Amino acid sequence: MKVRASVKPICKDCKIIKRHQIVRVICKTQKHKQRQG
Amino acid sequence: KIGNRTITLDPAKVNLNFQKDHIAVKGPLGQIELKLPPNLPLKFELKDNNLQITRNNELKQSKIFHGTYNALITNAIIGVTQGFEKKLRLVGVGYRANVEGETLNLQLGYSHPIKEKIPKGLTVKVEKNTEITISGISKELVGQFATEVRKWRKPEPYKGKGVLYFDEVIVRKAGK
Amino acid sequence: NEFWYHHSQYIGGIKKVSGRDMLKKQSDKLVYNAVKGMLPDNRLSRRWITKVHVFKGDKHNMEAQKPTTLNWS
Amino acid sequence: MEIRGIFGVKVGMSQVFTTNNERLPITVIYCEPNQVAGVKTEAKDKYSATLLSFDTVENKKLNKPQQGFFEKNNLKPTKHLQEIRNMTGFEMGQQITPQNLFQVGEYVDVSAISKGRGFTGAIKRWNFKIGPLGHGAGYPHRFQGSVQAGRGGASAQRVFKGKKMSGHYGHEKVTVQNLRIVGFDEANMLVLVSGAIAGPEGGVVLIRTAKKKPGVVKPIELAVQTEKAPE
Amino acid sequence: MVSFMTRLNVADNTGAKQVGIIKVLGSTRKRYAFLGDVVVVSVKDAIPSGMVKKGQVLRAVIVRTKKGQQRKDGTHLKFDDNACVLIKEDKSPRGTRIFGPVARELRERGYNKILSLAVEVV
RNA sequence: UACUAAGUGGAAAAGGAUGUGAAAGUGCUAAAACAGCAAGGAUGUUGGCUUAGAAGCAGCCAUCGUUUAAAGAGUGCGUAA
RNA sequence: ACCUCGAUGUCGACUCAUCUCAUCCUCGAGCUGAAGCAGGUUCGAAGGGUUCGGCUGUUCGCCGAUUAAAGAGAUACGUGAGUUGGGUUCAAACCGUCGUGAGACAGGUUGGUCCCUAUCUAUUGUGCCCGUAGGAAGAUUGAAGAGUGUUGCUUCUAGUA
RNA sequence: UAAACGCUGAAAGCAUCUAAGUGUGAAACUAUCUCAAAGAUUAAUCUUCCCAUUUCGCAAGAAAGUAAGAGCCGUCAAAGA
Ligand SMILES: [K+]
Ligand SMILES: [Mg+2]
Ligand SMILES: [Mg+2]
Ligand SMILES: [Mg+2]
Ligand SMILES: [Mg+2]
Ligand SMILES: [Mg+2]
Ligand SMILES: [Mg+2]
Ligand SMILES: [Mg+2]
Ligand SMILES: [Mg+2]
Ligand SMILES: [Mg+2]
Ligand SMILES: [Mg+2]
Ligand SMILES: [Mg+2]
Ligand SMILES: [Mg+2]
Ligand SMILES: [Mg+2]
Ligand SMILES: [Mg+2]
Ligand SMILES: [Mg+2]
Ligand SMILES: [Mg+2]
Ligand SMILES: [Mg+2]
Ligand SMILES: [Mg+2]
Ligand SMILES: [Mg+2]
Ligand SMILES: [Mg+2]
Ligand SMILES: [Mg+2]
Ligand SMILES: [Mg+2]
Ligand SMILES: [Mg+2]
Ligand SMILES: [Mg+2]
Ligand SMILES: [Mg+2]
Ligand SMILES: [Mg+2]
Ligand SMILES: [Mg+2]
Ligand SMILES: [Mg+2]
Ligand SMILES: [Mg+2]
Ligand SMILES: [Mg+2]
Ligand SMILES: [Mg+2]
Ligand SMILES: [Zn+2]
Repeated sequence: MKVRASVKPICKDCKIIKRHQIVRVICKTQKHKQRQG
Repeated sequence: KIGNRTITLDPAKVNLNFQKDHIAVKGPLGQIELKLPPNLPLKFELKDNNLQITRNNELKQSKIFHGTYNALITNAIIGVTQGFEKKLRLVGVGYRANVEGETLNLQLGYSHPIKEKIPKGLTVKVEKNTEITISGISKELVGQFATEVRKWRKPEPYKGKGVLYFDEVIVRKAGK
Repeated sequence: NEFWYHHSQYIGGIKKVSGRDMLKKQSDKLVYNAVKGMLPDNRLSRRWITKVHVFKGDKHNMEAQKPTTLNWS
Repeated sequence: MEIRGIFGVKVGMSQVFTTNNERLPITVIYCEPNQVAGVKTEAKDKYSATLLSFDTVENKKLNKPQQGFFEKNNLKPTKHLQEIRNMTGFEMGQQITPQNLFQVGEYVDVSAISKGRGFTGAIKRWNFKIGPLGHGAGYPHRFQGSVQAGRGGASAQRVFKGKKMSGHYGHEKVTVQNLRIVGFDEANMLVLVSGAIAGPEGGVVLIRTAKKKPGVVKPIELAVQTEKAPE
Repeated sequence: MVSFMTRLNVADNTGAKQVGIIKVLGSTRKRYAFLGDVVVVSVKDAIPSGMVKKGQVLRAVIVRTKKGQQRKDGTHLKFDDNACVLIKEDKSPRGTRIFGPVARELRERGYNKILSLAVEVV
């Protein structure tokens, strides 16, 4: 998981969700999990 | 939409007693109990072979509940009528599991013997040492059993070793 | 999300309790402290906070005083 | 939990040789038969405990209120009264000895009042370091250590509560845990406890079930001498 | 109890008459070294016909102590001089013979070669 | 009378986000909308230089045409290709 | 250049430490160009621990041998009514350099006085008086608290995955 | 409970750890371990013992008159300036 101030989809499969009042990015590729949006 | 989705059920064996906050579903299998949280913004109606859930307002949580409980009623009826099953492919070099009484024991790779207690209402069968089938009447309970069995050996990406799910593909890596 | 704080005169003696923990472990102390905070810093406020008998259950050893019953007060 | 307790008087320290070739220092405790003076129940009191009476004395050496209590409860007059928490299962007015309480080699802990030492300094009390003795020195050699936390209005400017300085040391209750009972002497009413017990010889001693190892009993057996008188 | 910067004798055939302790190997602030303890040392007095040279930093194990130590049965073993023998990584003695007696605490910590090459164990 | 769900109120920037409310336009939809599900998803050919090789998915020469509802010198993965 | 020139003792060392986290070790997890072992990065986490020496007044620094680790800072760059005075900075003397000179140099070197019996408050202990509503002697519950919390090696599991 | 991983599930027919419901999870937190603690004036609880006079008037009044216990003093040390 990558913690960045700005989170944006990397591929077309990356999907933005909002969990526990924090926006994260989930995808099939685990290299692209992002948080702290 | 799920909220405005028909729930056509045959009255052959499935009845649904609707109390204030206690929904009871009885059918071929065991009875399922659903709790209604207080001040539920959605009224059910019980016609002949058709249940329709309606709401009072256009609130966000109102729509969310309308969808969620339609899905919950669908899942309860299916489990009561035909149940739910999960399949785990336990694969490895010396991995094997079996069932003794109320405890399912596994020997994956651990010095300490691994045992796991089975909750009420769920039946786990082992036809082959590499195969596990968890059958129950509540979807979330069989899912919890599957995941807590999985937690001992999650499938690694370098080889196939682990407690895999059935028809579940993993991303392969080549560790030269 | 809201915390209640109590510091002893030592270092690190800051004890924190959440709203839920206060509502379960000691709820009488929470109501007592809340009422005390709404009083003027005074030498009579001690007696004023003394006259508040807060109980965590339906029972009370104060039935000998014949206390009148009023709602929402 | 199921806590068992007995009271006695420490009489001294000796050693015993044991099988498996160990020399075990032991403490000897003279344990009088203790009398259960009261039982306090969880339902009626809000907690459960057992209070015994020990160190018996003649009636003329006891005050009027205590002898009245003893004659009201139909008990043997004793000058010492104390209780242990969570001690249940004993009927009022029953003589209790350590043989019925503990096993041959089970683990117990022991509480006793430490040997009084009086007004001691910081080094003897808090294991502090002594200042340098040579290469030039000053009046304070056995210095306690600088108690500065902050000098100036933006800092503490005060000695912090609970500082480590000189004061009273000794005559304080202390507990040593996981001591194995070695032997029982019914005729002399004498208990052998491994290790060292705090307190002066002749002081009171409380033997309790160890909370760290409640049911653990490590075997211990003594050695029988094979010697023979001169040939 | 041999401590830091302690001169002690070597009881083997290696050319080292006086050896100085550098570190009490094993942990942080390990104050003393009792019988059977391993230390790092430096050869300070040596001989021309010796396997070691003066100034080398090496590893040794102590076999004797003047202070002595007490065993479980209660016997207190006490020598009259602190002695150590030079050992190799494998825990094998560097010398071919051991002079004088050695303790039995070596037996507990392996060191079987040292015991078999000694004159008499105590 | 509306708004906020953050104790925001009750301190902050570049930047990021299917938080929510209001408004103004535009596309399709009961001649069926969107998502999902079930099917097909092509031929010359694997075009040709080019590259050990690429030929639906290396750089190119570009960035073909028919059948047909649709199909791309392909959407990726991927195959030495 | 706002406080202090009717005086706020300034480097380093010793003793005692406390606090913060931007975490050195221990603890948990995500990704890996993570086969295993050992790593890299990020996230959570401040309970405890965080070595001894050679040279230098030294902080710093280089080097030696260990350790799980030898963390970054703040607290008048903590701490002289707690210690020392090696350094800086009095008077003495010399070297290099500047000055015609008396003298001068964050150039170098040798030597060279560190006071105070604690009033208040803070703190460590120990008492008298009074209150707790009759008095006294005993045994208790526990609101609010304080103290400790570190970790390594070997064997087996298993030369198994 | 933090980080993290979840199961069942919609808003947003798919998907989705979350919104309802239900879990897992660190030497951190609350207890379990040791010590002290009712001056905790919000001054707690239990047990035992001793008071329960004659007169005058003025009553948590007087003159005398009633006990448990404690202190002063002495010998001391399991204690201690
Ligand atoms: K000044
Ligand atoms: Mg002097
Ligand atoms: Mg002196
Ligand atoms: Mg201020
Ligand atoms: Mg201040
Ligand atoms: Mg704010
Ligand atoms: Mg947005
Ligand atoms: Mg908007
Ligand atoms: Mg100006
Ligand atoms: Mg100032
Ligand atoms: Mg002045
Ligand atoms: Mg002054
Ligand atoms: Mg001063
Ligand atoms: Mg952090
Ligand atoms: Mg803790
Ligand atoms: Mg030297
Ligand atoms: Mg500064
Ligand atoms: Mg300073
Ligand atoms: Mg500093
Ligand atoms: Mg500066
Ligand atoms: Mg000072
Ligand atoms: Mg100083
Ligand atoms: Mg001085
Ligand atoms: Mg001062
Ligand atoms: Mg000087
Ligand atoms: Mg001097
Ligand atoms: Mg001069
Ligand atoms: Mg000149
Ligand atoms: Mg207090
Ligand atoms: Mg799901
Ligand atoms: Mg838990
Ligand atoms: Mg008053
Ligand atoms: Zn992606």
